[PDB]
Amino acid sequence: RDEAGITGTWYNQLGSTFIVTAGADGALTGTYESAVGNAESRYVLTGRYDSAPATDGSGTALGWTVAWKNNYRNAHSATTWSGQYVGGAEARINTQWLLTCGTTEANAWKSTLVGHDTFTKVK
Amino acid sequence: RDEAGITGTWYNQLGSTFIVTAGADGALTGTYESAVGNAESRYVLTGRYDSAPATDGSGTALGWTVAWKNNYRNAHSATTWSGQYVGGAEARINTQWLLTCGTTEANAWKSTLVGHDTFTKVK
Amino acid sequence: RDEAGITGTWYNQLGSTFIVTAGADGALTGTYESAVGNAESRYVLTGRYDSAPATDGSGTALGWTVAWKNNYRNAHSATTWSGQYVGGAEARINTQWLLTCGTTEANAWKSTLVGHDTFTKVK
Amino acid sequence: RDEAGITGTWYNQLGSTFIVTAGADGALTGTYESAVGNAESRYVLTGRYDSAPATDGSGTALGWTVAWKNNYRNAHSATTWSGQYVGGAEARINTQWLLTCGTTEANAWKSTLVGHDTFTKVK
Repeated sequence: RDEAGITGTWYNQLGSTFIVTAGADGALTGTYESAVGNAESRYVLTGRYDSAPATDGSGTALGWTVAWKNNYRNAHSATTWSGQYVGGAEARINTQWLLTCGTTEANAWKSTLVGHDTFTKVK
Repeated sequence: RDEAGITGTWYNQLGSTFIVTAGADGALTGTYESAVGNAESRYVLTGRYDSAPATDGSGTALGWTVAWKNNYRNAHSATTWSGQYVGGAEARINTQWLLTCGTTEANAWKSTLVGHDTFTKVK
Repeated sequence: RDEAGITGTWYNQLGSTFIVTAGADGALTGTYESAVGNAESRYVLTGRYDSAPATDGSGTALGWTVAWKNNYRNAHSATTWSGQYVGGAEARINTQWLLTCGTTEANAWKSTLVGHDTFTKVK
Repeated sequence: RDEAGITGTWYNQLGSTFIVTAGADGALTGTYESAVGNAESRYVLTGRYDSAPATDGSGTALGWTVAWKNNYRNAHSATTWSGQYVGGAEARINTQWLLTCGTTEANAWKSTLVGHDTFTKVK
């Protein structure tokens, strides 16, 4: 169980900062600050994680959401990251993500970006 | 603003049930019960949504996460749905989703499923 | 084996037309005309399919690519559809797709759209 | 135009080998050998690429498909990679991919894996 491992400040390859607390129950709460896109300052995030992972060297599944609205901007969009926490000398959170924009029904086909972020405790 | 529109009980094409409350602030809280997979009964969900969408007929971006652990099972996985709420006579939540399993670093390549769920207020 | 089942003219939910020949060997060749986006007229497509599927009622895996350049336009992008052919009274090709735009390394994070198309022999 | 840049032997982070020829017209033809999964030896691949990319430092969009059937195995599946070729001292092909298995209509929800491969000319 990785409540301790997860909780803290994480940085991705784009220079984004994800600050999270992991609850005993499975909760994830925090703030996200994106280095790119139509974003400034911190945005609320929430999510979930597996509080009793397999003990066989598997990763810890988890995910979280950011809606890109805060007191400064509203980018009419939401990203969800789905992935796994891997512990040990160089801990990582390896994710894939889906960003959906609010669109008209005619432009729905082009509503959703897909990418992959890797989070580390350093840089 | 679709706090009212979102809040409630939603059903997808697989026969799953998503029960959600949308907060004034952007919060989503609730429970998910999957008709398929390594799942039984209700699982906690949390997420976010755009509480002040565009007024130009665009959808309302949102997302949420379920970690597949509850008092009955632990499937060592998490799904995130990213999508948009569309209001009006036949309201829908149109999503794409990422399901990550906890895996060894050797099997990480096969950790993540992708699909699409459409939620309605009826069936 | 669905060489016969696949070959022909298919229409998706956006009103696009996919014309394909399936070879005995696994080849797919054809043309795609998109109802949406930065596209006009026909574009070359190529792909592959499983020429000896399982006989247990499973679908037939397949995929194909379109690069969005032809004599009329160049949208500096490529879509790949991955999915399965399901035969029988109402045959379908159920796909998920990835559209990558050519971008600068700074905008790479926003290079890739994800969606889902369902192809039928009618409409 | 990157006919020359693309053509050749490429290696990904899993230790897979992708051997490709790029045609003047936009064609990609070749063979793929996977380091992982239900695969052995070479499999046919085909695809497309943008033969006249933007000259503004953008990448070259492209994609390709492998159906996982050859003389040795049939894994009743197909992968499509969608991405972009980036040229220059350390050329890369940055991809995201969708792997669809042939499934029953009941298991269709779990038919499709998503991941990301980065290809280089060395290792």
